[PDB]
Amino acid sequence: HMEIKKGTWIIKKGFAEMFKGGVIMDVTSAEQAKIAEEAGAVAVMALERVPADIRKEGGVARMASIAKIREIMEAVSIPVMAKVRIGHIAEAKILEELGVDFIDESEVLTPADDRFHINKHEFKVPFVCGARDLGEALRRIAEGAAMIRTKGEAGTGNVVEAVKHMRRVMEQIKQVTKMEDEELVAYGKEIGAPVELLREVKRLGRLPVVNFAAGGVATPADAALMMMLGADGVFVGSGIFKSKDPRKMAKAMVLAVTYWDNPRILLKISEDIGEPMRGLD
Amino acid sequence: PRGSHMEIKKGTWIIKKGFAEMFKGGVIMDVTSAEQAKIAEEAGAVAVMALERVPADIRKEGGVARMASIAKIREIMEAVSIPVMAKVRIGHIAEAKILEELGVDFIDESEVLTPADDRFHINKHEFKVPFVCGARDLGEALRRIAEGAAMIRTKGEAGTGNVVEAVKHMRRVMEQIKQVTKMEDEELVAYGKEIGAPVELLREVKRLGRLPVVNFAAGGVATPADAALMMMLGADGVFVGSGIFKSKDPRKMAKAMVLAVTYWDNPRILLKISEDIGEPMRGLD
Amino acid sequence: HMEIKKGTWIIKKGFAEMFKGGVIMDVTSAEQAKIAEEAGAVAVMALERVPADIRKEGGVARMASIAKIREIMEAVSIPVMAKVRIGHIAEAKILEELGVDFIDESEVLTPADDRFHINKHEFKVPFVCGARDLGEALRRIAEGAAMIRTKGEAGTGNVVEAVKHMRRVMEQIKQVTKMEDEELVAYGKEIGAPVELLREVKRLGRLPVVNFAAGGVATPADAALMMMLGADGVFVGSGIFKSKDPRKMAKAMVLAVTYWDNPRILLKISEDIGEPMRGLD
Amino acid sequence: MKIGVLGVQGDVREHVEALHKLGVETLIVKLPEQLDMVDGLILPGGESTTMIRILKEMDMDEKLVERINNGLPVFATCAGVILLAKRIKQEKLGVLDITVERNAYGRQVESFETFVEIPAVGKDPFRAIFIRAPRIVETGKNVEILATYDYDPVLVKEGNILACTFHPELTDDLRLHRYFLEMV
Amino acid sequence: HMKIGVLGVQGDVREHVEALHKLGVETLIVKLPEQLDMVDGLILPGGESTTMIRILKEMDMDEKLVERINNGLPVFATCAGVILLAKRIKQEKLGVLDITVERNAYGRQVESFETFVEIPAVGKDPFRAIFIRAPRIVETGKNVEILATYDYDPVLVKEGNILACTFHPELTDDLRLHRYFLEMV
Amino acid sequence: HMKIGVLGVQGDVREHVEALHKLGVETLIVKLPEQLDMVDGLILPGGESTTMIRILKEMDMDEKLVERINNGLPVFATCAGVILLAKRIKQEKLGVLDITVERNAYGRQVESFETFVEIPAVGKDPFRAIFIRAPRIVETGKNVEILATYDYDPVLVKEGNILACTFHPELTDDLRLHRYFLEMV
Repeated sequence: HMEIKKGTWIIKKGFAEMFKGGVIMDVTSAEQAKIAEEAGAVAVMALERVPADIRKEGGVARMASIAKIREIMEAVSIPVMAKVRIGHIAEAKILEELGVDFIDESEVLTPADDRFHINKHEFKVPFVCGARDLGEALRRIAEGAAMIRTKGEAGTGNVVEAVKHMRRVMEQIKQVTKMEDEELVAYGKEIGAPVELLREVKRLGRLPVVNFAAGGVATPADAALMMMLGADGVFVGSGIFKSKDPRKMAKAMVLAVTYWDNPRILLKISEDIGEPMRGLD
Repeated sequence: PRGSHMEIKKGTWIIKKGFAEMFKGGVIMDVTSAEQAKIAEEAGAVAVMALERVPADIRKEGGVARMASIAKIREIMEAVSIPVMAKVRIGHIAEAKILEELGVDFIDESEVLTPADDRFHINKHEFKVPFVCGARDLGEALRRIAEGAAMIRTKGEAGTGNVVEAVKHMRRVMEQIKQVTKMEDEELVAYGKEIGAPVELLREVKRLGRLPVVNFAAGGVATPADAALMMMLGADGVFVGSGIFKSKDPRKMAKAMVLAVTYWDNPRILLKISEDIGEPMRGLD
Repeated sequence: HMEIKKGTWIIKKGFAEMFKGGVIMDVTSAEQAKIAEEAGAVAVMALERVPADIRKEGGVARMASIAKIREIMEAVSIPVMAKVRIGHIAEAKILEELGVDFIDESEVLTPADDRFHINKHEFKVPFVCGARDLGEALRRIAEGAAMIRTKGEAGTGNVVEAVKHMRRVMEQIKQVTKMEDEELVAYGKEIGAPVELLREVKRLGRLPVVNFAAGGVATPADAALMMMLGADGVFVGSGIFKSKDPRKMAKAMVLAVTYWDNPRILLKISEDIGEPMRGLD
Repeated sequence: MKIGVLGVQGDVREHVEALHKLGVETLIVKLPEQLDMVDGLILPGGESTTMIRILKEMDMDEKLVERINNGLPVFATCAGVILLAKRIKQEKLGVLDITVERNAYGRQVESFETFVEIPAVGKDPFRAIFIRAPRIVETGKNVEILATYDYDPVLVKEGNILACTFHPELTDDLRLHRYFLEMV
Repeated sequence: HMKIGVLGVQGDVREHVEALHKLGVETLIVKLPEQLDMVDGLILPGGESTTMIRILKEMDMDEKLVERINNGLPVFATCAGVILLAKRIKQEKLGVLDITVERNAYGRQVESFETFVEIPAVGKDPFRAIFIRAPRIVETGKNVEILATYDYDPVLVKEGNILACTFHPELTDDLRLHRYFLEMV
Repeated sequence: HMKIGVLGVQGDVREHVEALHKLGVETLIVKLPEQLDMVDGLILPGGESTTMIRILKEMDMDEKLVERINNGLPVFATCAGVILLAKRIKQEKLGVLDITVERNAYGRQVESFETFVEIPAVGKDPFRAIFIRAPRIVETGKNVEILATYDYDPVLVKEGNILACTFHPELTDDLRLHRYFLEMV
């Protein structure tokens, strides 16, 4: 036994590496948490109402009630994530103290700060943030984000924006990979990203943290596509519980992300899945 | 044994500015009845604001929002022992005179009420009772003070349950203050022109390193976390109107607000008072 | 004796620290180099024609002739700098090989690259670049610049732009000094500067390299002003040799930068200086 | 020597700044465990009802009382007095043997400033700023009266407790604060 | 040359594959049953044990993985892998490693820590152990050899041709524990 | 407490002032003659020797600086300082340090190098020596004590209350050579 260190970058960035190849599901109850866990979800996201309802309802979307989060924390053994309004330091402090495994400073909730985000370095618990391109993915990381999720349109059942952005990020990464330093510094100005992180992307040939696809995934095929486009995994909220047979759909999602390059299997898990959410377009 | 008994002075700047210093670290609650005043007082509120209908209802309803009825204000004045504040329409000298005569402890020339004057505000120096005004930045906070305001409240969107504007403005004011703190006189005079604020007050801000009066966060606070955030952003305290009585369990929510403003830097405690608070107002967005 | 290292950052950044409190003079001949050196200049800049003539003449302004530079290198013992067109890697390689002490990728010469600058990290010799604000000063540094010079209008005898920019840079630095990380990342996007360097500025309370005033200094008073505004020293090209008595003017400049806060002395060196260049306005 | 300023609510800054002028080190006391870290405690101005509520909700009251009875030097201004009082004509700490009347002079518009004579700190009168001040209608057996205004005790001393109904911290007169440190 | 497999139904498969490549061995990500017969060694990576077992069963790979292991196939398990192999858990499992494990034994993710541990078998220099929501080995069996421990708990065990640890060596640049595994092939 | 002066007519005055502040001593930037009588020690910083001497003469500080030094004033010179104090140079100078120096002895700026040098007098740990267009000490006098050398050349000498080196300790975080100077006061 010797000196131990907690909440360091290697631990935060590392924790997220464990999620690769998996599916993170939004859950509203302890019952859903269990379905999600039985299905093979790698983690659940605690919410009062899924993205699709957040849209339908309206009003100010804030942090979930502690009660609701404890409910879910006690219902499964897999990590539990909770969303907080952008820039809401207080909500995040509360959540960290509650012991949540991963905070999500998401935009599906009514933003608290209109310009700045939470300075995530101050925290011990890892954060995951959204991005529509390499520029903000990189900015979010500069603020401390240990995991990025390329967002689309929450709760619409349409992968189009997710595709758009996943392609965008991947495209830029690829380009940056072949830029000369002087081009890197210039590009940094263009897309408004820190040159230090660009140099990092250039060497790793990828983002310096795990990147998940999110927003609009409503069917196994959608999940597989996201992986075909280069995602490390997917976040599915409305697409599972807003369908006819959630447990059925859920097991299929988990298998599509794993066997995205296996048509035989993709077809097998698609033979029957129920009726995907109708979606908004 | 009489003791001392020399001349006394009332309604002076030290007394007005001073009275407000006593509110620091506290929560001022909007109240519509004597029953609410009592809940607010039991919860630990440092003062109550007398109204006919809270900001959220002011929005929903519509029409011309004026000064509350004297009856309603007396009701509340007699219900608690903590200071009682009353709002008046911007520029409405008469309403303010009436209120001062009524003995209210703090007049609030607020914008949540249908403005009476479209250009000028009340010349608050003429009064003995202190005034509190709104501001969206250092420029107007400073102008309001030049007119006599003894306390400023950085406003957001009244009755919407959204702290976003409050955050925006609190950050804005604090940012500017910080900057002014490191400006050279010639830069001060120039900045004054830019943000339209009196150079004399800028020189004052530059030395104190802060506003020359108490600054409270207001508008959109609907949960303990929100209140704590406002403090994290540099507020001296918060005004909460709709967020408490528009929730499921007001008394419950109220006690939490009071504690969040005090223990904003204590996660353990913030979590404790958050374990249960009921359902915050739905909010408008 | 042991292992030695050359052209490292500490050596480049360091070399420039030695210039603080001094004046760097543009020189066209070996005779001027000597006047400059006798006057107390800390270094000379080799040119075919000073900035004011560069304007008057016209055409494409390039690197000086090797002959002209050798002339000056052999004429004095103080460091000799040479200008190169922006983005002209070849000119810089040639100059480094020639042994010049400091390359100046300046904008007073017809730019060679319209978008990118020279990747200065590849070189052993230090580079000095221009900037009009903290954003580009920081970008230039990210490319390898060991010294920044806040530019104004070359060869016009008008300090106005120099003042404008020196104030601008200093203002921003001051601000950044009191920003919170989340504000730093945001500011970086705004002014297009690398967040890593902003965090550095925030701690040092100043630029991470020497910053000189340049462009339009034509009289001792002008030089003193630049120092009053926070410069580490000044570059004077046209203002000295375009005046009646260069040697006289030169000695005064050197003393103004040193005694900028001494009115008695500033007045003494101003009692007689000759006729400053007429200037263009 | 480290003096504490109870900081659950009130003009904590004003007092902290006074103590700093007197060169002593300070500590804002918010948690119970901090009461055992100071040689003296100042109960600042603010809202008595707020202070007592927080104090109880955080389980600091009973310990504050004990700590005081064990001789901890305390200085109370306005709200502090009401907080310590044994009788009020409202929850309280009940340790200062006096009876107080809240808002005895009227509403805020009634707030006034006058010069009061406090012999114990000098010949020069003290600038007393009474803001919605309380009145001490009855002093106990060991309660020593250090100054009065218009027939009313405005500055009393009982044991290691020093209480006044005005706000010295709003003025630049550090005299009443020295007199307190002299009690430590 | 030898071909080492990395079970890839879910988890930090890349981290391991990259470690093996640094050691110059050829690798194969194992997703289908028929691929278990194509490797000399198998690494059960970090990730979610519940996920791994579910996929493993739904794809009919579990029973064959067990057999294959009992027939002496060299296996290296990190965190999730251990829970997967364990015979007893204080949840479905492969049940081949004779040990009893306690999941999330140190608490939530905020409890995750990194400390230096001494693994004599691989050198004098301590190893950088990164425990992320790690499990605890509360009881080791008869043939279970203990190669290293931290605060009274076995953090690196060896039973037969199985090598299991509760931390993540693949997150560090220390290839030592990976060599030791190849040495078992 | 003692007050050390840093000659500030030109040069890296900040670097030195910051070093002295780390050692907790009070400092004064010396620009005018009358300030030479206000310090217990004086540091002649790096910069341009030709510039320093010119300003020094034009401000009538040279003759008084020389006297003041001969009367035993403790002086610490880095690079330019050495050339300034030197008695012989292979250019105007103060001429008090009994040594002969060769300017730009290693070549142009591209030749500038950093190497570790051993200065026994301040510890066993080598010192990080940064030579930038440094001069070479080609000949030391009778009372000139040699405290350290690099490749056959004295890089740190001591004669009386004068301490001179050809490199820049102020560019590093090693305060050792600066303490050794204060120890001379």
